[PDB]
Amino acid sequence: PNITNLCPFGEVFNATRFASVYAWNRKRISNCVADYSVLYNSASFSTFKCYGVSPTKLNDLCFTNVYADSFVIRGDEVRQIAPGQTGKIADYNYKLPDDFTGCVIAWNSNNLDSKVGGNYNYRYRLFRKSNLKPFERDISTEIYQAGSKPCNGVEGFNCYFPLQSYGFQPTNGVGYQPYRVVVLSFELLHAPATVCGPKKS
Amino acid sequence: STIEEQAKTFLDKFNHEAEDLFYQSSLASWNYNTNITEENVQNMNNAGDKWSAFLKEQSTLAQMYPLQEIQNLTVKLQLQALQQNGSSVLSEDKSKRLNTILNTMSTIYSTGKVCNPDNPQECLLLEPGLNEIMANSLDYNERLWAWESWRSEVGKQLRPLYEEYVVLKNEMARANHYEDYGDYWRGDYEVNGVDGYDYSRGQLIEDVEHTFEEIKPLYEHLHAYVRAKLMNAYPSYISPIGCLPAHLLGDMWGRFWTNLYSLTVPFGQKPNIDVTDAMVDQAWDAQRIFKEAEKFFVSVGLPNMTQGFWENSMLTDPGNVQKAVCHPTAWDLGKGDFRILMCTKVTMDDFLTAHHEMGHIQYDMAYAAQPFLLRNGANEGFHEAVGEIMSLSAATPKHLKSIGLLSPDFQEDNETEINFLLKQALTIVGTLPFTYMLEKWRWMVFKGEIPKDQWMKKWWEMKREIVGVVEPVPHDETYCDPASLFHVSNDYSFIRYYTRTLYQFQFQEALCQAAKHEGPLHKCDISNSTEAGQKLFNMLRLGKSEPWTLALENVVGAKNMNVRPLLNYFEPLFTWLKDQNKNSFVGWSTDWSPYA
Ligand SMILES: *[C@@H]1O[C@H](CO)[C@@H](O[C@@H]2O[C@H](CO)[C@@H](O[C@@H]3O[C@H](CO)[C@@H](O)[C@H](O)[C@@H]3O)[C@H](O)[C@H]2NC(C)=O)[C@H](O)[C@H]1NC(C)=O
Ligand SMILES: *[C@@H]1O[C@H](CO)[C@@H](O[C@@H]2O[C@H](CO)[C@@H](O)[C@H](O)[C@H]2NC(C)=O)[C@H](O)[C@H]1NC(C)=O
Ligand SMILES: *[C@@H]1O[C@H](CO)[C@@H](O[C@@H]2O[C@H](CO)[C@@H](O)[C@H](O)[C@H]2NC(C)=O)[C@H](O)[C@H]1NC(C)=O
Ligand SMILES: *[C@@H]1O[C@H](CO)[C@@H](O[C@@H]2O[C@H](CO)[C@@H](O)[C@H](O)[C@H]2NC(C)=O)[C@H](O)[C@H]1NC(C)=O
Ligand SMILES: *[C@@H]1O[C@H](CO)[C@@H](O)[C@H](O)[C@H]1NC(C)=O
Ligand SMILES: *[C@@H]1O[C@H](CO)[C@@H](O)[C@H](O)[C@H]1NC(C)=O
Ligand SMILES: *[C@@H]1O[C@H](CO)[C@@H](O)[C@H](O)[C@H]1NC(C)=O
Repeated sequence: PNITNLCPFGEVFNATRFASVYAWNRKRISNCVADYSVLYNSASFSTFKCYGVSPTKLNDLCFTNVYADSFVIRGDEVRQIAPGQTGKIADYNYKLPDDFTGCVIAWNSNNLDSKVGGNYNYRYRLFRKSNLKPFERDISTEIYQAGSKPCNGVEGFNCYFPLQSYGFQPTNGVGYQPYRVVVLSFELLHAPATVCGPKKS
Repeated sequence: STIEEQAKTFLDKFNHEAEDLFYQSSLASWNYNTNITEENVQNMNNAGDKWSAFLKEQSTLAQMYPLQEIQNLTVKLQLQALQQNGSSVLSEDKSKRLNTILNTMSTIYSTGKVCNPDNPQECLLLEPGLNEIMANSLDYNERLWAWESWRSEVGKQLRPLYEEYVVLKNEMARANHYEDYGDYWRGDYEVNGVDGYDYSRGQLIEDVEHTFEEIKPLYEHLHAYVRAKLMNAYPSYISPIGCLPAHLLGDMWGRFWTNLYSLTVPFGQKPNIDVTDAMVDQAWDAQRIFKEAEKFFVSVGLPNMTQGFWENSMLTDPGNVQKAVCHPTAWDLGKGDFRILMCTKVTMDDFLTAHHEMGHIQYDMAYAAQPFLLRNGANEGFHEAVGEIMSLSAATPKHLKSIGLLSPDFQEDNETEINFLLKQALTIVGTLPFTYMLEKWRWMVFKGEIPKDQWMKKWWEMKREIVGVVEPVPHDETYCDPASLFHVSNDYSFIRYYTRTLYQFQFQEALCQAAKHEGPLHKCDISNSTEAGQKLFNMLRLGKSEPWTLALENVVGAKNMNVRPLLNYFEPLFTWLKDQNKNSFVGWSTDWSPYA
């Protein structure tokens, strides 16, 4: 063994542009050797929480595929991304199952996303009829209804647009600074395992 | 789904989009204030009205929800703020006239000028000058001249403007389901929610003079002592029976008696406490002052302040053409942004002002988690009291010696303590009767108890028993004396300053009790006590979410506003004054006048 076909983590953590939270990007990783030590041994990550397995032991066992979900949220909303949590993000945008196994990484990106006049590209859902199922993505832009009369399109009294934008500014304090979040999930279907670390020698 | 869910959805939609617009308006205001230029003027306006242009529609939309069926107290309280018709209830042709009359009144007050008749080509303004003449001078004739001139060239044209202003504002008051404008002002001290904590608007009237009567024995002795000292200063001008005139106090309106400290110093052989030269010797800059003002709050237990406050705040000395108006302020721009603005210098006064603004910033940071419409103090009197507590507690000799400014071998004695106590009393307790009398007169004039003719005589007769001030020269009906005041011509409520003192003293007494201190209250300190910090934080974090009666239950043990801590603070001074004026008699005669 010579350790080849490295998994492309650079294309995920160092992507030029990220997607909105209501349209989070999902990437499938398989059939490659992955090195999580280079990720864990980095001081650039503000939050690194592993639930299913301990980070050090992760280099031994291996699965049949991995899924990376990437998006951008606010600073105060990182705590909502965890099993058994509630909130706007955890209900209408991104929900994790209670039996989740994997890891969550979140780092500040104030110097990139924020703009002097205000960055309004990122959006999120504010209203929804019912809570989301785990790993379910909803991108519909139907006009919301809260009252009793049905509204034909245009916003009325109780008819609001379900999507609202973010107002990132250079000077907002750590509470409101943008944060980039990547969630790694390991899935272990009946197919033979293919994604695990180098045979050290 | 009832209307209660619709209200929640509407509020959730509203506050999210209100936050950004408010932040933009605050940013524009800060940009103008830090950098005074024409280019940065219109921008403020271009934001300002727009913010208002957004606040009106949401106020218009908060009427289809019938706020009598909503059961959640928080939601109802949050919605009550939006349902304020304000001046929109008046007709447009009257609203424009009201705006015009306020603008012209403000301009007239701000453009006062007096020329000495010998030199009619050089008038002075209320800026340093005439005010300096009235404050720092020793001459009866020129003081009387300045007083009469200012009340005769500003107090004459304001009578019809104020006459129309009163009736127009009163019609607005009936338009807003109030029988008087006094009720509109007193509405902030009103709660009708939790049982046992209810407080009505009318109760404040009976509650003010109930707690004012206990202060009269303390005020009478001060009046007698000041009158005796003025007699020993001014010969054959102040009778020992009557009360002192208006223009000898040391201020244009007599709001404060600080300027009189030079004449009425008890025994000035020993020097006063000053460490400014010590600060200069140790080479203290603005950073050192603002870091020593932060270590105190850290030691108490309050959280450390965020990064970026040191980067964005204009701490000191704009310097060149980059000018700035730097009345000391603490700015809460929203979205987790806090700043300060000051032209700091190396002086103990700037040290105390820095502590005051630091307390303001801490209180602002305390309730950042509340919704947008609940980010304020419980009432208008809590914020300044919280600010002034730190100033009171950061000037004791023990705290000064702890940070090593005073000499470690300093011994205090009778006279310096008594002198400092009297110096503080000349400012704190010497202004309560003036505020009480002014607010009482304004309440009655809005209620219409005194008719139009009974204006200038009722004011001056009441001032005699309430305050103890006589007429220098009579005014019959053609003057408007109260109009020559900032808080009377600019439409500002004046009852805040009366409650601020009692609130601050109650808070200080409660903290010192729960800080394990022994001795007189005025020497107490709240440093290195984490339980006191926790006790204060438990109330600071509430914001406007709870009634102020409940807020006055975690710091102190009684919801009512009493005066016992005030009397307990000035106990040594009172017991010295008891034996001080053993030959004179306390109290004044209301009939003696300088002219007749
Ligand atoms: C995303 O891009 C950043 C920036 O390049 C990557 O961080 C950087 O990664 C390189 C190598 O991957 C590190 O270089 C190191 O240099 C020292 C000598 O100075 C050498 O001894 C090490 O073995 C290593 O080669 C570099 O320190 C590191 N950080 C910075 C600030 O450049 C990052 O790895 C990329 N993301 C992913 C998932 O790879
Ligand atoms: C009014 O509504 C608010 C928000 O729905 C309620 O606040 C909740 O209070 C409970 C009390 O323990 C907390 O556990 C929740 O976290 C709070 N927020 C939410 C979203 O539920 C408040 O209690 C309500 N007031 C009432 C019912 O009197
Ligand atoms: C604020 O002004 C509105 C507009 O007039 C008032 O709403 C009216 O109130 C009267 C009686 O109070 C009703 O007969 C009307 O049907 C109401 N009209 C609308 C469009 O609601 C409101 O009462 C005023 N006071 C508030 C909101 O406190
Ligand atoms: C706020 O104050 C706290 C308490 O002093 C700071 O925490 C420590 O501060 C010292 C010196 O300021 C540092 O040497 C330590 O490394 C800090 N420890 C930790 C865990 O932070 C804190 O850094 C201060 N924060 C700011 C922004 O000034
Ligand atoms: C193994 O990989 C290294 C990587 O630098 C390469 O130099 C070497 O030639 C490779 N050898 C074999 C047998 O694949
Ligand atoms: C102040 O405003 C003027 C007007 O545009 C501008 O030229 C100058 O750069 C500003 N100064 C600062 C420090 O922002
Ligand atoms: C302080 O007061 C006490 C009691 O009157 C007196 O005995 C003492 O001499 C006084 N000390 C000074 C320095 O005045």
